[PDB]
Amino acid sequence: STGSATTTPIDSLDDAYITPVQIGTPAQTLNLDFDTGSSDLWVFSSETTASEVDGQTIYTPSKSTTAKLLSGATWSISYGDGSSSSGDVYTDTVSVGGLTVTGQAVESAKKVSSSFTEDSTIDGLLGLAFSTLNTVSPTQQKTFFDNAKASLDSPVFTADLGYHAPGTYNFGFIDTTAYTGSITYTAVSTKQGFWEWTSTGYAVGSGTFKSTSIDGIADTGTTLLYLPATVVSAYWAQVSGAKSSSSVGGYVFPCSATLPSFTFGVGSARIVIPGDYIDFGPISTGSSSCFGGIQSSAGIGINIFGDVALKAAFVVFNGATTPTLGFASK
Repeated sequence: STGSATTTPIDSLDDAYITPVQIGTPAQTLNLDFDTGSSDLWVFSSETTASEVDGQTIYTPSKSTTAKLLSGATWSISYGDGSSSSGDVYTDTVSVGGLTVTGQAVESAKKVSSSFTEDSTIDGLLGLAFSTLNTVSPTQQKTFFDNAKASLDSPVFTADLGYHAPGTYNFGFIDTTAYTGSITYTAVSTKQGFWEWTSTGYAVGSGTFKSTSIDGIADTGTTLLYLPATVVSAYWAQVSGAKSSSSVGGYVFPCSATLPSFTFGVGSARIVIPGDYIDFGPISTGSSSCFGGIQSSAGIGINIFGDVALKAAFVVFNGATTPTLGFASK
């Protein structure tokens, strides 16, 4: 089997992407944030504290004839950005772009933190990291991809995120029309439960490539590119007027400035992030100070190849017995 779904930016800045997901019988369609950095499929629901729901579409398990309470199960998650949610668990039928999993754990939120309430466009998350990170207790549950894997034509999914435009998540096949050149595959460590890999280096604009190992995660659920402070400093030093603002919480730059591209290495291959992808607009409405899309990972404890990086590539998440990641230009 295969599936194919369009993913759409939630706003004009590509702060996140939402993909429609059918849950239950009859189908209830929710727009979920596909997150290769986590491993829980959780949704706003009829069980979510009323004051914490503000425009989201909810899953109502009592209206699904295929929903079954996962008795005794609870879940609770905290994300790198400080947000969190928790609740109980049902199993139900979940379909993405034509691909159907029966008995998928659907984690129903009883509580969500303010950032989730305040974002009316995201109805939940669909985790695509390794199932070892799943927070359901007492019995850890599998991701949608893990459940689908054996049925797929090939045990892979691909992320093809758009710049200021829709893109595509595919399951079970590689669309050879969706990228240029070849796909370069690189080793993955699953030891922390992430799609963790090692970039071979970077270049800033037309500068020479610096060969240096950068360990990080391919994370569709993180907006920006977070890299070591040395790398980030070298980038922003090429932007006139850029500075790191402690009050804002990262590098900002005058919108009148031209942003250089940023190149990262995948083996001997190179992915070029165009300068425009690194512009995240005014820090506040009407401000001439713009927020940068490449920021320091210092104090995150890991480097994160978030959407800024991934949207410059066609990315293969290969769930073969020994997982790997593939990157192509597009």
